[PDB]
Parts: sequence; structure tokens; C-alpha cells
Amino acid sequence: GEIIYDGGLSSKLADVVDKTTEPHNADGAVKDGRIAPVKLDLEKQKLDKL
Amino acid sequence: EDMAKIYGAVAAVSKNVNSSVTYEVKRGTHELIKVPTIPHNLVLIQSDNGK
Repeated sequence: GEIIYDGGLSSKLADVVDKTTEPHNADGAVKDGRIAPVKLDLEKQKLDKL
Repeated sequence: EDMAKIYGAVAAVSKNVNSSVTYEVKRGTHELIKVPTIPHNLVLIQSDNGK
């Protein structure tokens, strides 16, 4: 017979980034006006620059 | 025009707020090596006649 429903484009709720991401603030629907997180080179092992 | 300049300056001050910090915790951590063999330090000394 005639086909009324056979499927279609399916909407997915979540996009799961399968990779390690550096820390970030809000972007997209909510944009964060504050400064980005400061990357601090702390907890050094060998003593450089001192 | 001079109002846009005044409003722009205020927005610059309000945007100077800091969010957070990010750093790695690695102090105190050392890599591990693997020893493949056990040192026994044993030698068997036997006479020629085996006595």
C-alpha cells in the first residue's frame, strides 16, 4: 500500500564530545562576559626561573 | 556619540571581572620503572669428586 510513515531525520538531545576538552566558559545560547579561566603554570617539579 | 563612548567605557570596566583559574596538580608524582629480574646472587661451589 501507500507509505505514510517510514522514519525520518531523528533529533538527538545531547552531543557528547568524545575527546578531552580544556576548561572553557559558557558559549552558545549563554555567552559568558567574564574573562576566560586563567591558565596558570603551577606545581612545577624541577625549579625553573627561581 | 559621546554617550556611546561613556557607555562603552563602563561596559569595559564591568567586563574586567575574573571568572576562575585552571592549573595542573603534578607535584609529588614520579614515574615508575619496572624491574624484570630478581637478583639472587647465589653460586654453587662443588668439588671435583663431588664429595
